[PDB]
Amino acid sequence: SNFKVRDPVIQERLDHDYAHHPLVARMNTLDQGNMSQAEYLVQKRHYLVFLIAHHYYEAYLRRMGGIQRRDHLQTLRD
Amino acid sequence: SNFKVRDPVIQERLDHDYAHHPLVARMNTLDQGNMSQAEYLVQKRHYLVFLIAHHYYEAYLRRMGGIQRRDHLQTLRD
Amino acid sequence: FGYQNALKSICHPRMHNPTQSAQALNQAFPDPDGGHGYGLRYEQTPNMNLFRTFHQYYMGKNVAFVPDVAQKALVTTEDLLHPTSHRLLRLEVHPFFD
Amino acid sequence: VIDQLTIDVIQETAFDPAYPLFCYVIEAMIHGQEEKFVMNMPLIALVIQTYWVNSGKLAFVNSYHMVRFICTHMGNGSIPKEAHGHYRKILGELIALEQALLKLAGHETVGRTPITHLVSALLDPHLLPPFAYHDVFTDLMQKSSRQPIIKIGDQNYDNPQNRATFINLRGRMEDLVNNLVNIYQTRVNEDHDERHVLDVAPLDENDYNPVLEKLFYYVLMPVCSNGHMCGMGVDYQNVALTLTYNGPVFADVVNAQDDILLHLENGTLKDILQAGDIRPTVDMIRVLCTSFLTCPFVTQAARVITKRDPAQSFATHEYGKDVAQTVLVNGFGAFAVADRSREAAETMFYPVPFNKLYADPLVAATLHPLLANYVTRLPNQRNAVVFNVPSNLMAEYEEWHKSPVAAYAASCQATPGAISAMVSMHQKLSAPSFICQAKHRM
Amino acid sequence: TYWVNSGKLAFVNSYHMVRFICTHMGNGSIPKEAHGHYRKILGELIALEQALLKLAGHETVGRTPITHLVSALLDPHLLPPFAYHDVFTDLMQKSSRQP
Amino acid sequence: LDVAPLDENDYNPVLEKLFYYVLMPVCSNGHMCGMGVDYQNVALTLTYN
Amino acid sequence: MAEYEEWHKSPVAAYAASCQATPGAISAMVSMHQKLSAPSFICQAKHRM
Amino acid sequence: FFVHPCPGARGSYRATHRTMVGNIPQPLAPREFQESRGAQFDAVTNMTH
Repeated sequence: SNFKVRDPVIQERLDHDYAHHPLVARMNTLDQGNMSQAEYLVQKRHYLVFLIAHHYYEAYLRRMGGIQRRDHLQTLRD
Repeated sequence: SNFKVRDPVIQERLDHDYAHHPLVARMNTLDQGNMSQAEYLVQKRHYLVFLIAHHYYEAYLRRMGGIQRRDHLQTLRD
Repeated sequence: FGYQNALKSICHPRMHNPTQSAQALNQAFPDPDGGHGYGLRYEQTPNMNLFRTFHQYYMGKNVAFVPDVAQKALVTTEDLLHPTSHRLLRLEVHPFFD
Repeated sequence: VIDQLTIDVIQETAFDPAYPLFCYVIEAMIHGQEEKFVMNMPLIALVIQTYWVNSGKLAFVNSYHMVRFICTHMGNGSIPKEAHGHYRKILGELIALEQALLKLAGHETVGRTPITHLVSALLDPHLLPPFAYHDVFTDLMQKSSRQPIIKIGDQNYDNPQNRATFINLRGRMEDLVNNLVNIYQTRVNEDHDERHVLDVAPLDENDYNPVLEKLFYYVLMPVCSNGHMCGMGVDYQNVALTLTYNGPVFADVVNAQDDILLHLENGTLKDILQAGDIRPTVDMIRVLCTSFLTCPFVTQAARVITKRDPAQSFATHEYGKDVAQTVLVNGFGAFAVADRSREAAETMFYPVPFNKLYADPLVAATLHPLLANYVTRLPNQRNAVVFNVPSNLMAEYEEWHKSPVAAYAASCQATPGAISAMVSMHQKLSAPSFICQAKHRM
Repeated sequence: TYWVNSGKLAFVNSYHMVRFICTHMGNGSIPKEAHGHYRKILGELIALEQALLKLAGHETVGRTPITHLVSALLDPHLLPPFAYHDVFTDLMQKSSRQP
Repeated sequence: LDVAPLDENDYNPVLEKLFYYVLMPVCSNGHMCGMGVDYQNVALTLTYN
Repeated sequence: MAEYEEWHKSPVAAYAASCQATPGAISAMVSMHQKLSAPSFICQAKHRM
Repeated sequence: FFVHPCPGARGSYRATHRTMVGNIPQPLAPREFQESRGAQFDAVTNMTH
């Protein structure tokens, strides 16, 4: 611990508790390589962090697209 | 851009999104002339600005006409 | 001894013309350096486009010109009368004119 | 009447990092007109109230014609009463400064010209207020013994017989509805550069007040803002394109009061109205849409050139008997625009530097990035006194305010004793001025 | 929730948070008494550099001005102690003092 | 090293220098220290919630 | 950090730890960052500093 | 000034410029002087706090 910061205390194994989720299949797409089983679950957790962040940002750009004319002005007729 | 001000960022093509409007047929009454297709849609947009302003001002003079005697005093009988 | 007493000579038109003061200033200093012509005179152009009055002067503008009058207004009182500043007192002659 | 509790309202608006730009756009479309303010009268009540409740500051400080209409009109609770008590203090003292100036210069007249025109420069009518909306020019051509050249670009202007060929007279909006189709075709077909037609509303002699407009622009404003203002050029064709080509302005089925953020597009009217918190109704922008019909075309810079006073005829040049100004047609003065929504600011307005108090690099760098690139290139010109105005606009060895007037406003406190210092500053250094001060023991 | 619970205000660490609170909002999100103490910080820092650009003057030695050479709060070879943008290459293109 | 690109209308290094060297060692009376951040350890407490 | 090869050189840090956090102490830091050179002594002698 | 101990076994004296008025120590420019020198910065600029 003389070269890294202390690791946080968070409950493990988010995959076994919820999913039912498409991005957890995307976690399995990451290959193991030379890393051990203890080293694999750490970097598989970091890869889940990247997928949640890319998901919510792509959803955010759809959210800030703003309301459009033709779809809104047609519904005002009713 | 050394002789004009910067053009504003506004969503294009108001005709294709709403109308259903009589003054958009009045936009087509403006003739093209020597202007190109890129130059025509700019000056057709400016001519829509003139029609909306003349429309709402003629509607405004009807609004500030004030309430009249005979039409109002007849409805007070009921 | 007020100003109402001294009003009988201050109001004379020898206090108010610069011509004989431009004569005596010219005869001592025979040829001045006519450079740095900022702020002297207006020049009119047919352009009513207030961008090309605004862009063209500021477009590629480098080292900027500080005139004589804007020089004097920032100097303090005892800083001006010190003898290391000639060309401020050389053109300070009399109060009304500049 | 003005105490330091109400300069602190006026001063702190001039130093706002977030001054609302939307209210600044309303000002551009009244352009000094009386009845076009009555058109937008309930709109600016929603502006002033939602700017006084959000922050402790008031709006529409900059121009004289907006402040006069908020005092005379809107006497009810349409705007907050605590905010109304600061507007009545402005004009109620600015009349009182004009009563004191009439008391020094006595009842006597030299020839036909009274002494009051010849002692104080604030009462001298050949001084013009630096922004003009009504037709001050032909008023001054008519009643001046001193010969008033007016240079509009290339051409001069000497006879009031020729007031129809240089100055185009508008009218109020009710009568001009018949000619209004041909007026629009002069905004497109004509080349507004090198036109020398000067579009200015007509003037009435009863409601006109020349001296009160000088005391606002030359005395009260450069003290309270400490000399941070610039002249603003606008092109109104670009401005009303944004208000009218909006969606819900053009839609019918939308009711009376259906506040705008329901009905939007990604246009600049989001980011102008996002930054101000103002939620007006759609039918109220429709009244601002009607302002475009009589919008005067382009802000023009006219130059007034008047001969010096008869106590001051002596000089060296042949031009030394002759002293000029600059007067903006159709423009107005501006504080520091917010750093928020600078990108939406560049699409509407552009900076032009003026007389001496109105060439300020902190304000003009906000408005256009080329001057912001100029001042940060070399910081010598950051000062308000040192900053270089184009010679196509002015030479500062001519105008009635030389350089050390602008040095005084930049270094004052906001004390009410400094308001009365500017009035005592505009004594005219002439020989028949000295008769007045030495009589009163000044 | 930090101005209501205790009478103090947060995000005072860095300059960029304080500049973004004042300029971007101007709003009724932050309480009005709590937002007035943020504007008085940026009201003061502008008034300091209006003083520092009067005493240093206007004249120049050569190409380099004298405002870069009278006080160390205006010499750009002193840098702010936290850089988040490309401050380093901005210095090298406008410098004779070899960095 | 990673930095964002800077805009000539955006930066003004006098105000950043009148903040960290003038107003902060006075008002805090010099109780300030530079803090290093582990950024992948910050968002791991946020996204893995 | 090296103290000797630096702009801020410890007697600056001793002033800030013993201020009173007064608006006169804000101005006592701005006039404390004054270049102790020869062409600043021209500028302090004009204004009688 | 300081002592530079690097060559061989003996030292030699070197120097760094102080670059500011604040880098003069407290026995030679005390706390009440820097306060009354920055309050003279106030009365010349006439800045508004």
